[PDB]
Amino acid sequence: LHGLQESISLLELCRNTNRKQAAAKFYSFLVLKKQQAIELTQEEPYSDIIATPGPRFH
Amino acid sequence: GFLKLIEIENFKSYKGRQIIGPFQRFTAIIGPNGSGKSNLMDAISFVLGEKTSNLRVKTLRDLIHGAPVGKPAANRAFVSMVYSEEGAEDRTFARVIVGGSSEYKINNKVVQLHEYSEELEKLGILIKARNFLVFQGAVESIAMKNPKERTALFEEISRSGELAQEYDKRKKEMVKAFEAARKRAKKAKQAFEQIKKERFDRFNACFESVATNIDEIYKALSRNSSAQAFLGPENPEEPYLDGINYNCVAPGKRFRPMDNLSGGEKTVAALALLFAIHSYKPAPFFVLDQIDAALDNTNIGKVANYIKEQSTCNFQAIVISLKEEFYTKAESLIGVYPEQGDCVISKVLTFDLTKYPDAN
Ligand SMILES: Nc1ncnc2c1ncn2[C@@H]1O[C@H](COP(=O)(O)OP(=O)(O)OP(O)(O)=S)[C@@H](O)[C@H]1O
Ligand SMILES: [Mg+2]
Repeated sequence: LHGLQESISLLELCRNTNRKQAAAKFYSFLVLKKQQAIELTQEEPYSDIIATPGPRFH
Repeated sequence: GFLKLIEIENFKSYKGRQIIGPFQRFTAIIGPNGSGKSNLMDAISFVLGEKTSNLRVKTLRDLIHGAPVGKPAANRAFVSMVYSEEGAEDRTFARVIVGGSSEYKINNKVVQLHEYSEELEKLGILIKARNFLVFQGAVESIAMKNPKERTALFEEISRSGELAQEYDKRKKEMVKAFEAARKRAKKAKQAFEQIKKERFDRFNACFESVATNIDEIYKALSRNSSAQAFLGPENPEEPYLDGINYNCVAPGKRFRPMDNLSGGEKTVAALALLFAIHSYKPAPFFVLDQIDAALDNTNIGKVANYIKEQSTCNFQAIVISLKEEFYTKAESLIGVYPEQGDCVISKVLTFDLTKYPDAN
């Protein structure tokens, strides 16, 4: 989140990572949306997931 | 074949219309606790025809999003699944809540629950046995079960118990039981033995299959060919009286009952017993709610790898998991997240794991 601060690509944050590091980033999108710190969008299944800053700011 | 995808509208915490999946051979549902991971398993078994009593609500309308607040979001909620099979084209099963009624469809051909079921029944899906699912905490409930509890566990699934008390009333009729009395005592024997076999067979139709598979399963879970499991009854004549002992040899260890194993070993045998139960009349897909909560650091990878292998061989694996060690062996993640509302609002994201390399 801290480094993450305008929109964000999950598949770019996961450029060059392994499974455990990419699953970690994904799982963190869930918690950040939960914590309102972001909104997010996904066009179709298994497409890039896209985060714009959320009602509880950076 | 496999559950290709899930479509839901206003079911429990899932507000609005959403697509869930599509699913692959090994898919893991993850998300923060309490965001509606289990509810997704409810939606599956709802659409496979589960009784309102076994979906954690009192009345059918309580399944509709917002009923816990008195504010149901609609009069109409539904779940549908696309079942995919090699050589066949996709078929669609859907269950709809309309006011107080359930309405069922197959490719929009409306049917009654009976016809809905027997079509799912020929795909390998028994809403009566619930062969397609494993409820949160099942493993550790198994791991603690004693031989008489184990017998009871086989009796209910095999339907052995339904005849268990018409057996008790005719054994009671025989303990109490000048030549007109010899001939009625002959009807007692016939009436009892007839029930002794009905129950015997129901129990054994089920228990005998689980007993021959448990060993090969215990070997695969262990990832060691020096493992052995044994399941047999204390009453081979009348198994449904005494208990079911359960003997195992853990790798590099001594032969002993399952109860005396260490916690880490107990759970592994409990999984073996579990998979051997679902080895009897098996479902095309297998749904596990947080099976990995029991697991510890050692064996977490061992069952993750056993499921990863069974997903490409024996059944589709749809697993709810809370431990990155287990769910990062999946092909894909369905991440559940919550929105803020009067009640909880669930929504899913889909992540491909195959695009990245395994860990060092
Ligand atoms: N008809 C409904 N409308 C809205 N919310 C509901 C409805 N039915 C149940 N819920 C809520 O769904 C929320 C999530 O329930 P579950 O899916 O069982 O949670 P969970 O993710 O499995 O939690 P764990 O097992 O503790 S990690 C619950 O808190 C319910 O209050
Ligand atoms: Mg749950």
